[PDB]
Amino acid sequence: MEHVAFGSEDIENTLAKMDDGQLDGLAFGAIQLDGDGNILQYNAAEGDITGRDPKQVIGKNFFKDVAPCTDSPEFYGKFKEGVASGNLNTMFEYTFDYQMTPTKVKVHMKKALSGDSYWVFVKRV
Repeated sequence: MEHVAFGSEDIENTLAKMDDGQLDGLAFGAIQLDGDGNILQYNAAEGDITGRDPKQVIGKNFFKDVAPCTDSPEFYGKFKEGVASGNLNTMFEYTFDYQMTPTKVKVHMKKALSGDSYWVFVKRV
């Protein structure tokens, strides 16, 4: 298990060093997303939380294909402002309900160190 805390101010430097099986060590959900919303990385914890198979969802689009309930102004809309402005750090609660038992989570979107990448982190509430 890799010792990083959900919500750490410097999270993005830390994860920068982390490869896929290292990201599978985290204590929480972790998705890395391009500027358009396509899934580049996806850890086991998010698999555990949502039912999804990590390796299959890489390549698909989070908002269009994977998770339509986040296609809304309260979530996607947040993401799209971020990417456009070139900065995103926000935290909120939300309920994922698509093709699953509804699960309330805490959600943290934050811009990765790397060029045009963006992090989506998640844990149960």
